[PDB]
This record gives sequence, C-alpha cells and structure tokens, in this order.
Amino acid sequence: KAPTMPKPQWHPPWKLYRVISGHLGWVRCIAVEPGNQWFVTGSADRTIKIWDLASGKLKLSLTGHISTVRGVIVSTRSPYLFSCGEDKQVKCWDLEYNKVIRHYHGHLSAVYGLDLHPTIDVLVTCSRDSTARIWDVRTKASVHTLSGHTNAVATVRCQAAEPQIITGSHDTTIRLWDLVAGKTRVTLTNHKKSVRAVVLHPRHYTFASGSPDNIKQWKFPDGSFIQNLSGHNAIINTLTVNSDGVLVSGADNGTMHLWDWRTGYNFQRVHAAVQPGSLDSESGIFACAFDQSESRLLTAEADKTIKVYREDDTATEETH
Amino acid sequence: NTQELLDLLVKCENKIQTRIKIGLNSKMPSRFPPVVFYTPKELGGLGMLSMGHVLI
Amino acid sequence: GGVWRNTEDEILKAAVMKYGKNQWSRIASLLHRKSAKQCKARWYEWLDPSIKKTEWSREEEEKLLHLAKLMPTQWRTIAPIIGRTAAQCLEHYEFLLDKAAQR
Amino acid sequence: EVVLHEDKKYYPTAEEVYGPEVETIVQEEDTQPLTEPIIKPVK
Amino acid sequence: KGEGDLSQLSKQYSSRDLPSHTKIKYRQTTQDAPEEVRNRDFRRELEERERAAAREKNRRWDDDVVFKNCAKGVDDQKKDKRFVNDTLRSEFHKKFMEKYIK
Amino acid sequence: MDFQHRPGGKTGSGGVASSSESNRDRRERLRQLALETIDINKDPYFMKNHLGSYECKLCLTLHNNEGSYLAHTQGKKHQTNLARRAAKEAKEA
Amino acid sequence: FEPLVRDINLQDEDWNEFNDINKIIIRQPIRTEYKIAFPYLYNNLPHHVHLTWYHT
Amino acid sequence: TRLYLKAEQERQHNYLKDGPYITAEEAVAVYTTTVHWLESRRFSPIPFPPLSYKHDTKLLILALERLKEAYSVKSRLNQSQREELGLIEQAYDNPHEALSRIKRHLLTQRAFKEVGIEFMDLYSHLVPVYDVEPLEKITDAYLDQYLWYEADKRRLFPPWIKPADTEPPPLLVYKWCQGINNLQDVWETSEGECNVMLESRFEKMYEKIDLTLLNRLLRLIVDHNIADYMTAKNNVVINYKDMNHTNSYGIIRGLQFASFIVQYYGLVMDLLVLGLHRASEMAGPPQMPNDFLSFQDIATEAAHPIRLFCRYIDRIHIFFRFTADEARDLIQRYLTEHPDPNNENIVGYNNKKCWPRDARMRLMKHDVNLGRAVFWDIKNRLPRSVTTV
Amino acid sequence: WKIPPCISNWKNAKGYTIPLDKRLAADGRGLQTVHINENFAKLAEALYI
RNA sequence: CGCCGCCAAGGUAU
Ligand SMILES: [Mg+2]
Repeated sequence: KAPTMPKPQWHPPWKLYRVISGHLGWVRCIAVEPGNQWFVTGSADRTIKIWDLASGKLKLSLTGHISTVRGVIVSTRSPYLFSCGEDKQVKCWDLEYNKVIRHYHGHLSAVYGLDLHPTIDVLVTCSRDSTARIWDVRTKASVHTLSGHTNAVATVRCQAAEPQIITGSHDTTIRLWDLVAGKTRVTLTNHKKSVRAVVLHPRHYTFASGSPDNIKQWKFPDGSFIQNLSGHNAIINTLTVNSDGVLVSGADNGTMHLWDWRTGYNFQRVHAAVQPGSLDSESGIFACAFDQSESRLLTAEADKTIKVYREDDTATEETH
Repeated sequence: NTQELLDLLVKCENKIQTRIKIGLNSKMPSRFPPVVFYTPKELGGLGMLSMGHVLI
Repeated sequence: GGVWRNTEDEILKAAVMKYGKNQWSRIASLLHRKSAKQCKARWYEWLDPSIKKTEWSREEEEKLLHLAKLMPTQWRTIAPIIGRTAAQCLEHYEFLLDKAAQR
Repeated sequence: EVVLHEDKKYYPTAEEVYGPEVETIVQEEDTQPLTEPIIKPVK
Repeated sequence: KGEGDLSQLSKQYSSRDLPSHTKIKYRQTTQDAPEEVRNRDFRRELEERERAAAREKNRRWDDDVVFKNCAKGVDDQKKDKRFVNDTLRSEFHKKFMEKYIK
Repeated sequence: MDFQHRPGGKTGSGGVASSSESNRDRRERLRQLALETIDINKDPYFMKNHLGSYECKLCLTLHNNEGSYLAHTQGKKHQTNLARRAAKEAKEA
Repeated sequence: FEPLVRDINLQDEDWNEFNDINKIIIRQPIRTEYKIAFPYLYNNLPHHVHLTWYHT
Repeated sequence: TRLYLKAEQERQHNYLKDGPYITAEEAVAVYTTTVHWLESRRFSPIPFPPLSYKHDTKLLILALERLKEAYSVKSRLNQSQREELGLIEQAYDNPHEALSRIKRHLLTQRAFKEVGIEFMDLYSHLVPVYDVEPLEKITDAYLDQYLWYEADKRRLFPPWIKPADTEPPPLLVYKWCQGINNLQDVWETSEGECNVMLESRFEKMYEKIDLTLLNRLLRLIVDHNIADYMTAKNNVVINYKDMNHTNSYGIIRGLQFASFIVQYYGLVMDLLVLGLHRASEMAGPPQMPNDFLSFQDIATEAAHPIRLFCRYIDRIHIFFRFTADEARDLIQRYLTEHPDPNNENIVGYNNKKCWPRDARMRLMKHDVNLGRAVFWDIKNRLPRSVTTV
Repeated sequence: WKIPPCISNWKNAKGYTIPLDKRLAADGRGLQTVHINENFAKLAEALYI
C-alpha cells in the first residue's frame, strides 16, 4: 500500500570476512588503484601505508607528515598519488621512487579533503579556513581560489561533465562551482546539520548529498531535489555508491547503513563490533570504498581498523 | 684490550675539545692550542687527563 | 615541627575553599612557616570534609579486626577500604581495641 | 589457580568476539623495502 | 582585473616555488593505464589472486629442593601475537616499560 | 652559552624585596582573603576598627589578626543566645 | 670518499663460519689494488660499480 | 614518569582485586625452609636496641655523616634539604635528643606521609629517586647502621651474600677465577666432564615482594616491634606533580634499610635455588665458617654437581660442572617437553661480536642443549610469583 | 541536553565556580569494586598456623 | 695513508 514499495531491486547483503588493524593512530581515508592491486590509506600515525587487497599483507609504509593525514587519493592517468592533512601540506607521493616531488603549499589553514579530475591535470582541495582551491599539476600554482563559504569545507568532488566542482561545507550548505571563471554556479541550502559527504555515481546523473538529518539527493543540471531518504539520524562522515545500485553510508557511532538506488530502501542495518583494545563506544566510520570490480567493500573506522566485506550467496533476504 | 672503548674516548675527548672551542667561537687548532687544556689548576687552566695520545 | 594550630587551620580551610584542590604553593605563600607538602599532609589528613574524625561504629571495627589480620602492617592501604580515611585514626582504634582486649 | 600479572589477559580475544569465520591480521612489519618501487617502470 | 598578490602585484620570487618537475610522467601500457582498465573484468582476477594467496600458509640431584617441578612455562605456550591498541596495555609498551627502566 | 635554555629574566625588573615588604603584602592578602570569606559567608557582625584590628560585635571581642576572628565561630556561643532577642522580637517561634 | 647505502653487511655466525675460518691457502695478502683492478672474484657483493680499461 | 607511575598504580590496583599472586603453600614452604635454615645456623635474633646501648652514638654519628656527605654544593633548595641539614646539626648539638626521638618514631609510629619521586635520565637507563622527609631519614639511617653491623656480627650472611667488604675484583677473579682453577680436576675432557657457567638476573625482584610474607619472614631474625616498622615504612603515597598514588605490593628502594630487605630476600631466594644441603656444604658449620669459595673436606666438594655460586645485588653467577651420564640425563629430561630441534640460533654469541669466532662460543648441539636444559633447571625451583629468570 | 559547570583545578578562565556542593567531583576518588580479595585470608592464617 | 679553519637572531625593553 506504500508508494514505491513493490519495486526495489534485490541486492545481496554484505558480510565480514577479514579485518586489517596495524595502525597506531586514527586511520582516516581510503583510496584504491584502478588496477585492482592494492589500496592506500593514511592515519594519525603520520605514516601512509598501502595494503594488498587479496592477501592482506602490508606492502609498504612511508612517513613524512608533521600532522595527521586527512585525505589520500591515487591518480589514473599518472603513476603517482596525492596525500593531504592538517600539516598545511599537500604532498605528491611519487610511486616510482616512493618520495615527494612537488610539496604543494599556500593554504592559510589546515587541509581536509582533495579530489582529482578524471581527464585533465588539475586538482581540487577543500581546506579549513573558508576556501576550496585549484592546484595545477606541472605548475603547483593556485589557479583559482573558491571563496564563498563562511566555515570549513568537509569534502569535494569534481568530474568532467558540467558542472565541475561540488563543495559541501560546515556552514550547512553545498555549492556547485564554475571551474573556468572561479565564481559559483549554484548554492544549495538544506541540512540543518552540516553536509560532510558528496559522491559521484559515476554512471548517470543525480548525485547524492550527506548530512546527519534527512540525507538527500540532487541533480547535475540546474539543481533538483529528487528524493530524501529515511531516518538515518546518526552524524555521518562518508558516502560511497556502486554502479549496480547499492549505496553505503558510514557514520560516527559505528552504525553503517546500506541503501538502494532504485527506491531508497534500507536493507541490512549492520553494526560493527570492536576489536579487543577498543572500548564500548569508539567505533566511527571515517572511510569507505568499494573495489574496482565493486565485489568487495572496505571501511576504515575510528578503532584504527579496516573491515572488509564481501557478498553473501544466499537467497532468503527478501524485501517486506 | 678493548679497542672500541679506546675509539670512543678519542671520539668524545675531541668532542669536548670542540665543545669548549665553540664556547669561544674559534674552533681553531693554531689559535686555540691544546696547551690551554693540559695545564694544572695550581698553575692555572682547566686540567684534564690525556687518553687520545695513546696511539690506538 | 608542625604544631598546626587552629588559627592556621581555618585560614587553610578558607584557602582551599577559595583557590582549589591541586593548588598548593599559592595557598602556602600566605602562612609564613609551612610549605606545600605539609599542608597537603594535613589537608589529606585532617581538613578534608569527608574525613569521619569522630563517631566510631561497630561495623567498621569488625571489618578492620579481620583486615588488620590479613595484613599486620599497611594501615594506609586499608584506609580507603574502611572509609575512615584519616590513616591514623585506624591506628588509634587498633591500639585502643588491643588495650581493651588485654586490660 | 591464579593468573600472573606479566601476561594479564585484559580483553576478550578477537577470534571469540568476531567469530572463527573471519580473518584477523596483526601486521606491524614492512616487507618490500623503500628502495624497491611499486610501479617498476620499463627498464 | 585585480587578482591576488601571486599574479602580478608582487616581485617576491619566493623559495620552494620554482619550475621543478615541469614534465608529467604518463602511465604507459605495461602498468594499469586506463585503456587496459576500460575492458578488464577486475572480478575473476581478484578471485584467483585471493585463492592463490589463501593457500600460502600450509633423579638423585634435587631431592632436597622445595619446588621439584613447576611443570609449566607459560601454562599453555608462548604464541599469542594479539593486538591491544590501548597504549598503556600494549605489549610493545610492556617491552618499552620492562627494557628501558630498571 | 645556551641563551634559549637558561633561566631567564626581564630587564629593568628590580628583583623581589626582603622579608618586610613580602610579609606586608602577605598580611594585606590575608586581610583581603578574610574580607572576601566574610563577604561570601555574609557576616554582619565582623567589624574593623580605626587601627587595623578585628571585632566581633555581638561578642564585643577583639581579634589581633584574621585567623583570630575566623576561628571564633565555635566558642562562647552567643549566636544561640540571640534566641532571647528573637523571642523579644517575636513572641512566637 | 664517503661510503654509500651499502655500509653494513650482515652474515650470521654459522654461515660465514662454514664459509671462512683460518682455512684458505694464503700465500700473499689480497691487496685493495686487486679489488680496484676487478672487484668480482677477490671481492663479494658489488653494486654501483664501473669497469675499467686494460692494455692499450 | 607519568606513564610509569600510572602503570605502577594500575598494578597496585590489580594486586588487591586479584588477590596474592603467590599461593598459600608456596609461601608456607618458603617460611618452613627459612625456619629450618635459622635453626640450622643457630643465628640468635636481633633484640630491640636499648636506650642504654654501649656503642650507640658511634652508629648515629656514622649515619649523620653519611647524610652530610651528600651536601657539598650550597646552591641548594628552599625548605626541605635546608631543614634536613638543620635537623642534622640539631642532632649534632644534641645526640641523645635525636637518639630518643628515633626510639619515639621506632616504637609507635607506622603511618607515614608523602615522599617524592623523580627519574634519572641516564639514556636507556632510568633509576627512580625517592627523596624522603628527614624526620624519617635520620631514624631509618640509624636503623640500617644498627642492623647491618648487628647482622654481620653474629654472621647472618653466608659469604656468597655480596658485595661484602673486601673489593669487587676479588669477587671477580682473585677469589672467583682463583676459586674455579683450584677445584679438584677442573677439566678432564676424556670422560665427558665439562665446565659450564650461568649468569642471570632476578628480573623484577624488587617489585614482587609481598609485605605480609616479608613481615612474617624478617620477624624471625629481627624483633617484631621494628619489623612491623620496617614493613610499614615500605608503603607511602608516592608523590608527584598531579599523581598522588599509594603503594601496596612493590617496595620502594629509596630508603636506607631497603638494601637489607633486598639482600635478605636474595638470601632466601638463594636457599630456594641452592637448597638447604648444598648451601650448608658451602658456608660450612657455624662452629667453623668458610671463606668466599673455600670448602672443607674436599670429598664433599665433589658431590652435588653445581660447583660454586655468587649473588650480586640482583644478579647471580653459577659455575657448575657435569660428568657424562648426569648431563645426559638432564638433557633427556629437558627434551621430553620440547620438540622441534635445531632452534638454537639465539643462544649466546650470535650478535655479541666482542671476541673473535675462535674466542666466541661455538654452537655445538650437545653443549647448547645442556645450556638451555640447565637454564630450564634453574627456571624451575623458582616460581613466577616471587621472582623470574 | 545541557551541561553542568566546570569544577576544574586549573581553569584560568571565566569562573572557578564554588557552590556549597560539587567538591569531590567524582564517585569517591578511588574505588576497587570489592576492595579486597578473600584469598588474602587463604594466605594470612596459612602463614599464622 | 695525515679530520678539523663560524656568522647572526637568542638581552639591556616599546
Ligand atoms: Mg625573555
């Protein structure tokens, strides 16, 4: 009798099969190669380390940060990765020699997040004072500084199709920018509690937003409120979305929640227990990412642990 | 018999020599000789005991 | 010496009431004879308001008579256990009840 | 029987709080050292 | 039309801001270049890699002494290798506190 | 010399005085302490005279310093002998 | 010159014991000019090495 | 310092809620061995020192000069050590007043206040520094200045209780190597008779001393009125900047008489390790004592195959000799519990390149199995609750 | 969803905030949940006898 | 078979 009730697509559930816990300091971000070999992560240990995806072994670690690492990403066109954190430094970690070659600097405050353009050699970075900034690779000069916010900007994404830059900030607004002129295209005001997670899908339009109160959904041209989701009332940090229609939201109380793209239906409502050293309430999901096959999910939580989920080859998980 | 301690005494003796040299901001062998060191307090000086001139 | 007369004790009470708890040099700067450590000793010995310096009871005595037999020494170990917490009133109770059991 | 203080089993084990079906790793050691690259270019 | 101090308004030819690494190394075909990304399955390869990686681990001397035999070394064995991230109770902290101080 | 890790001081200081100015400031500080404690406790009978000594007014008693007054809250309880004055003020309880 | 990354070599006691005791037939000591001539059978573990000219 | 002091109050908290780590019979048997040792040695107990003691000032002046030696520089502290030297010079001007004040502290006072701790930054070495209030420092200084001379007068200590009053290179070669070369048939090498030394440390010997068992042990040799005083001074509230934590199980060693406690605990650990018969062979009868390693009736020397022993403060040194069948039986008794051979790439000289390889220890299988076997054989008859090796 | 005032030892801020109550600022400043173990007795009299 | 060669900010307030 409910609207859009008979038509969700049946996603098989996710289950634990290995955990990765080697850090000494809060692990913060997860990135993965497009070549399905390993995945890179940073921590408050000031030691970025990569982990093999299949075997789980530690491939190598490397240090050099003065403060914690709040973002890490690897490029697809180029054989090197980028990292950033609260030491006011964005480091360009070469992978042919495991060293820093660029050492971006110019931010007047700390650095929260970063993102790459999939086609061209530019980079976007969201910081703590009020701004997001464009870093030009091969020049390491700030082309545009995006100054329209009144608080810190939590996450940032950019793509090839217009509009380019999506910045969700701690002054409870999102805005979508123009990468050419530097002025903003559209500002988006909802979410009484501030927005901390946006993501591209990447197949078709309708990107999503993330906030503690009534998590929403948007559109690429002209802006359009498509749908709001159910009562996921925890304070959240991360969103990750798959092309076949399943989505995952990672929060601060340890509760991570699955969704679907066809309807907006909460499927599993799974909670992660603590590995022995942690206390009763320390678990908070600060990173989550799929594989490039999107057959494996893996999260980095506030218990200094990466938990890895696979599928479940059963059938009796039907939607009521 | 212990050669590694005879090396350590030569390493640390010239190191405290250099520490007294940088207090004068001189660091010179010819301007600031070891005659300044190896002289007793009764005639004046600092007064130290040589183990670097032992031909390790 | 440390005679610890009441005219300095009430001043120390007012100094603990105004300034704080782990704030000892600033309140021993106004006594002309005492340092911080002796003021700490008396305030954790006599001037704390949770100290039950009187009203000896029956249950705590029968608690300590088979607690001073578990350990013959270590009266400061059993001082948070009893709740008398002065660590010298337990010694007075012990020698007084051993004088009453001998007479 | 009394337990000693120099081991002092303060916590439930990860295997008995996560189940025997999952894997746990206590990896704090690096193979493949800093000289050995990851890309291994055409040379 | 009136940019910041970095563009035109300054002659501060500052250190750490130089044309260093003015060429970009491109990921060629023997690595995981996107031309080989747009057609590979990514799913069977990870499955066979994890299946290949899962199989990698396959008298008349002391008759007067008091304690004749304690019969236990650790009372089970000495192989635990567990992980407690509470930094006061970690075994690395236990070795730190039993080695350096005495 | 280690100019950064030495016990330092500011120029033109003058230092700190002898015992006389130190315990003068100590007695003035204890005076301010006693006045603020009677301000919190709200005692209307504490009175200072024309020579820097303390007086209990219902007591009509002298006190040479601060702790002489602020130990006089337990002995010769005339504060309960003002019950007769309260009975004169009001014939019922 | 100053040495490079290959400062400390490490071989445990039983292996270099079975390799080297006072056992080799020595007639003359192997000089350093023999190794600078060619460091391949008189010296072990080479790297960052260049190879010189012989008999113009 | 914050980390070690919070770990110390955590282990003092975990001793109470978990009970004693020592078992009941584990302590009763130690007490029985000590009373058998004291009835064998006929060591009459230390009486209480009277007020009319004969050589009474002659120890108090020693204790006061021992305290006065540590004050030569006069860039000193504001109150505590200046009133320390003030109490020392008041004891100088009136010896009898401080002499009876020690007795006033010594009969009825067993609840003592804050002492302070600092650490020495000796760069991969740290010793704590416990500075105690001087009103207790004069008392326990006169206490151990009485107790050491009183214990060695009626020979409480066997000659292996070291460092004693000769010199330590006599302890090292000229009574030790001169001890081992003068033995009967030192090397024989034709019947499998071999010499072998062990050197170990009593790890955490200081902290793992329960004060109840300690008080019940040292009231046998010392009068109980000051034995309770000694085992009541061993716990105070350890003072720091913000952490005022008390003590219950581990003794603090910044006091004067704590060295006597350490050496008596070492002696009772020796008679747990060496037993009662071999120690009676080594130290001999009370009517005719022995030297450091000199023995009587050298046929007795050939028996009980461990040859000779010394105990530095927390470090024991054993020279011991085996024949063929005894060492074979000891190795085959060790190998019943330990499978998986050739696991001996750790023992002895593998990283210590201080000697050449012909001078270093070669790792032959029989010798390294004998070494690990006698390490196990000294690893037992020494339970984990008192010390560990 | 409110907060009590701060009863800190070092504050160096707005108000040190002394009421008549809020003095110990803990449960009892020290607690062991049983305060003793009975095996002490299994030691103690076992030595005594 | 033969190291090593020293300036300044750190203090006489703004
Ligand atoms: Mg200054």
